[PDB]
Amino acid sequence: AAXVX
Amino acid sequence: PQITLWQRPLVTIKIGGQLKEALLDTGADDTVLEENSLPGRWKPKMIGGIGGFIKVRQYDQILIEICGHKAIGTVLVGPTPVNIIGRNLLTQIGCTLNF
Amino acid sequence: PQITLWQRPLVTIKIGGQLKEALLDTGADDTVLEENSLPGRWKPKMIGGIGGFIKVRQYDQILIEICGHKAIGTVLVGPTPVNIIGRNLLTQIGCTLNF
Repeated sequence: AAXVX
Repeated sequence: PQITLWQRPLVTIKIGGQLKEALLDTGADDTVLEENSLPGRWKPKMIGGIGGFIKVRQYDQILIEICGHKAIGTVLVGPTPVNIIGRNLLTQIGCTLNF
Repeated sequence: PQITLWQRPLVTIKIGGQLKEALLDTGADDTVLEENSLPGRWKPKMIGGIGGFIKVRQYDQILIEICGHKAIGTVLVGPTPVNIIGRNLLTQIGCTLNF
């Protein structure tokens, strides 16, 4: 699984 | 093309007659788009990220045009702050990281 | 080098005398590493991702060796499932996306 900020 | 990372790598996607912007995410195994009106059957599913797990709906055999490049694959719809193009799709369009 | 996306883009990092593996994440504005023992002062901060917001500690002027490439920057430490190398760092090592 998956994007920071 | 070639994208440098000074700004977020945002690109135009066309999914089910709609135009959207999505982030090319090498940090994502999958492609998760925000709630959009997509036709077909979908199953319940859960994906984790940095604050937790969100439940999404999986749609298979979905056609997408990423920056004019067509690809078919799995697309997850749910409560994401951004439309994310993940690894399942990046491979289809021959996208690589260089340094 | 050139990384294709059939498998996660994992790379060796050396931070504060420790060796770790990190994911090159184009979908991340910042670099967030899991709790590791890092010296210096840090401030409280919060980052969002797909399930929410986690509080982290920011460390500035941190030296890191990403796949032998040295860079200095902001590094966030907290409860992340993976060590993430984000945009602040990727730019330093001249990393781009090609397709």
